[PDB]
Amino acid sequence: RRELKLLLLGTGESGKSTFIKQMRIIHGSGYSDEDKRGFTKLVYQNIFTAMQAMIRAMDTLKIPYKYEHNKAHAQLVREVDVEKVSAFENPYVDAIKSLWNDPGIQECYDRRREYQLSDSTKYYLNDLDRVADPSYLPTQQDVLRVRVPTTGIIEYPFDLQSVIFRMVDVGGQRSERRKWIHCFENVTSIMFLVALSEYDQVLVESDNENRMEESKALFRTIITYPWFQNSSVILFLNKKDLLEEKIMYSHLVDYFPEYDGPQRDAQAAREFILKMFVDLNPDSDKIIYSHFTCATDTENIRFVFAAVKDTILQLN
Amino acid sequence: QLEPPTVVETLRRGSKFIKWDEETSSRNLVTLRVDPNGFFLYWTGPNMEVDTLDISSIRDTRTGRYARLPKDPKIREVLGDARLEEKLMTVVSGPDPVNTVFLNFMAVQDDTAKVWSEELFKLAMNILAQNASRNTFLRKAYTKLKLQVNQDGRIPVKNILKMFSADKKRVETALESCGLKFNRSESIRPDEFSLEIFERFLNKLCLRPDIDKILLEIGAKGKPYLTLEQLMDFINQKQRDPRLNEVLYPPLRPSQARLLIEKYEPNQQFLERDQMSMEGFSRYLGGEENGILPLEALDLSTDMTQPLSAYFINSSHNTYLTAGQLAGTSSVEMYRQALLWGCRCVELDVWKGRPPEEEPFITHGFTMTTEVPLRDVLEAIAETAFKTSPYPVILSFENHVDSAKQQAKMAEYCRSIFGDALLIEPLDKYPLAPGVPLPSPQDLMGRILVKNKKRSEVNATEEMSTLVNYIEPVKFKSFEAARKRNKCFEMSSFVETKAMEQLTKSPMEFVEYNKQQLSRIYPKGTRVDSSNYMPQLFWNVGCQLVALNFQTLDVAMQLNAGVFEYNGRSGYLLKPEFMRRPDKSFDPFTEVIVDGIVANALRVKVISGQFLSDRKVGIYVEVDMFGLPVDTRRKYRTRTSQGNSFNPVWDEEPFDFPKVVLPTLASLRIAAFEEGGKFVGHRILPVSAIRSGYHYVCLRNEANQPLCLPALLIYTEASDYIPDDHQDYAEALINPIKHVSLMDQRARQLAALIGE
Ligand SMILES: Nc1nc2c(ncn2[C@@H]2O[C@H](COP(=O)(O)OP(=O)(O)O)[C@@H](O)[C@H]2O)c(=O)[nH]1
Ligand code: ALF
Ligand SMILES: [Ca+2]
Ligand SMILES: [Mg+2]
Repeated sequence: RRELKLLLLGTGESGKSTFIKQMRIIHGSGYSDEDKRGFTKLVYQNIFTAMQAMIRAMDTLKIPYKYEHNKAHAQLVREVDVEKVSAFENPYVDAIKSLWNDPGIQECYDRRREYQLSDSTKYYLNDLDRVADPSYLPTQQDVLRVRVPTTGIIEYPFDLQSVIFRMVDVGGQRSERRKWIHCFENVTSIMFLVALSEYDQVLVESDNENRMEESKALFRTIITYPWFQNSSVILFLNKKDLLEEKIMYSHLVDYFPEYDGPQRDAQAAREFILKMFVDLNPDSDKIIYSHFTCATDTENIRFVFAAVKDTILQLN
Repeated sequence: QLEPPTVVETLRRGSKFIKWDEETSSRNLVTLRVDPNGFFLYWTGPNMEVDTLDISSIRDTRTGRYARLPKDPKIREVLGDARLEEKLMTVVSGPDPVNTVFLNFMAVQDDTAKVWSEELFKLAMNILAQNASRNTFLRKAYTKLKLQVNQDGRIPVKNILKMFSADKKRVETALESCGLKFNRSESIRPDEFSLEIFERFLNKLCLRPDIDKILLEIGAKGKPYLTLEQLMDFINQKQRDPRLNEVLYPPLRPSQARLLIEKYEPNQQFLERDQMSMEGFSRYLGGEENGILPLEALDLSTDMTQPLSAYFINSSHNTYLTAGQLAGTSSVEMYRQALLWGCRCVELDVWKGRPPEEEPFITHGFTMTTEVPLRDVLEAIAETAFKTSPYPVILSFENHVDSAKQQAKMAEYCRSIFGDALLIEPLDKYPLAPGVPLPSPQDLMGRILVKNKKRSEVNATEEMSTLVNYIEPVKFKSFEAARKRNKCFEMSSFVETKAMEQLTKSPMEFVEYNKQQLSRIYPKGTRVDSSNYMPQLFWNVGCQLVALNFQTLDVAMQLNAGVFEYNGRSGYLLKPEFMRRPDKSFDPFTEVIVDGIVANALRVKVISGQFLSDRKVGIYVEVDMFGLPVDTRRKYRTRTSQGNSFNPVWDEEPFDFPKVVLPTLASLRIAAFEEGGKFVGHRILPVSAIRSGYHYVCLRNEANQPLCLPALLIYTEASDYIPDDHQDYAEALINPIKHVSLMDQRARQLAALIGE
């Protein structure tokens, strides 16, 4: 049977791996109760990582703890080695709950833009009671929200009716992109992911450069490559839900001053970003199929990828 | 949970034993101690001379039943059934399985031997101890000099001369320079022999122009110091593995760079200004953070839940033999030695016992080799099978014995000796059916799996065949037939030359076969002096049980012992993704990179060495790589050194391996030799885990035990591979802003000129 090779490319934390999980939920084998227990440890670790990042940011940004007793909690949690975490019990549950409740930590969370903090932090920290439960089993959304940095090159085959899609997940960080050339043979289509929410953030690997600036530059570069002369280019503008939230208080004008549209409007902002990516490429002549996505939303990706399936098969 | 080697207070303060011997029947009361760092087991014997055993040279410790008993009636008279034997302790040390020295002790106090036996074993098999920093090995050398003292408690100067016997005139000058005693006939007070003064002695002994060259390379022309930023940038740029993710393996922050200076910088003036001097920098190079390998590679960090066919398994051929095939001893000890060393597959050639006893015994094909009883071997296997590794052990029977009665005996022996550990019926999750994969090493932890025929070798009975399940040997028809049947529990063995045939003619079918089922390989009969074939040949086509003669430590076995040290000496190494996946397929003979597999490039420059020989002789170093045929090179070699063996420096061009197609299968071998060919030491390093930058490579002996003094300084660059023509594209992916920014500027500059 026909086999077509798609690449999931994008800068770090754009959602590439989260898309793969939706493919597994929708087209693949999905997640049994057994598979979900495999993520319990990863969820615990994500929480410890996130709070440690915020505890460090209290020092970096000089934010005082509102309540005195949280200093002792902060010192308890900061000392933990996240790699050896396999359980979420007291005193760590109460410590993290008490810290998350602190107005100082909340102000530090509000300024998460100024340091590196994963985007599933609020999702998990508001749901501590459920996770702290001794008989806790991760839900499917919990598994989609989890953060596990991808490294190298992993090919996932998916059996759809008319075709088998061999989708290649890769790491988005700068060092990872040196490896990308080893998955460029016989590519049918590129699926490029972009975090819409990253417009006001800076890179982990370079804390002086804009995240969207990289994503834009990477995309406009990659589509002009010899390997992709006869390849379709799907563009997923991901994390549209986080854009809706951020655009209310973080102004796109302040990071991309060529934006002349109104403030607090997600549609106007996302459409400007789509424009930055696709418009005016002297080297590129090929049609680009954009979609606005939220990779953690299964029903969105089911609809979106049904359209992308039809588009790819049509051309090949 | 890899804790460093801890010496409990009992072993520090010491315990009373009586050291006895079977050869000379000598008896001496001694006090056993182990130094705080856990380098040496040491005792004071006749008169007052201090004896030391290097703990890294220990292969096993034994007590109770397994302790060697005193058969001599004279010794036994001084000692005395159950309680007397209960406080015996036998220490087994040696440079290899065949050449083992046995040291026997018996405690005066009750249940003392049990503690000392167990605690020594933990220190001996400690992973951090064997992979210690360069500095730690120099501290070990220091510790030796301080333990081996004369009868009046002082450190004799001749022991220092013996330790560095190459250039003894320079040794005297270095000792004179520190204000220490330097005449051969005199001795030094321990009080006066500080570790700081030992370090100062080593610095005046070996001049280090190579370390000066490196400081000048790292932006320090005003050389005596090095700033925090320079250090941090050096560590992040030169010493870092560029293949690693910036998130999973974050770069060094300035706060961490400070902690390194606090640790290593001796001079207070440089410390308070946040700088590092040559002495601080030279310390860091051989320090705990700047090892050539990461701890993950040495740790048991591999996925152990994949099917059994998805791993390279450490395997022995005719384990019982200590020397040649035709003539020599058959030893029960060899089974202990193999299994302690991480072997997970051992061979037993069982034969028919004679009328009076009718006890099955092990020996070679009725040759001029001695015999050992089967009962003793099985008992030795149970004793050692899961001592250094919890993962399953396969018993490869070459069953002769053509009598039902002796067949039922040996099956009964297996049942009673192994108990629950013996796997006799299949697991619930993995029935013996078509389409069912082989169970994982995880699923078979602490299990003995028998491999014997059912229904040249002799036929089986109801008792011996019923123990066989997941590892049933069958005559190999073809890869077509194996694929047609679809049975993972069937396996076949291949003699070397038949395995070579299938390798050259049907390499890809072989890799596909080894995804589902097992293949064992053994040497041909021609190798009568117990020579070994290069095991890499068949690992390249996925063969799991590549059996070798452990008694012979040629390059083949050196490689085998080297690669199986990794993954926590478990005895199982996980094969490359593409050699395990059923939906993938590549040619083992590719001269070109495979799509989906990230290739690598390696740069190895040999800078210098230290304390490589105990005499003045020229030294050269071989740099080889093992892996797929395309990845394998082994002509690289340094120029023989100038006659210097204390601190020879090589002004050498780098040894390039520009295209490593399958790096996860590639092992770099660094090996030092004296002029004439004498072996000094070596090291096997997995290409996928090796770090970039300047690193010390502490050398090992043929059996992979760490040598203390010999060591090399090497510069390495292990990167992800980029073809020539496609290099400009790579730079743009890594840093697209710079490129797109340039293009957008060019267009912006053409704005007026285009007009319209
Ligand atoms: N809110 C939200 N979170 C997302 C979305 N897509 C991914 N994430 C989360 O962002 C993090 C990064 O996702 P991941 O797929 O690992 O990024 P990759 O490095 O590009 O593979 C994970 O914690 C995801 O759960 C999205 O559309 N909306
Ligand atoms: F690009 Al990533 F985890 F940062 F797959
Ligand atoms: Ca045999
Ligand atoms: Mg990912």
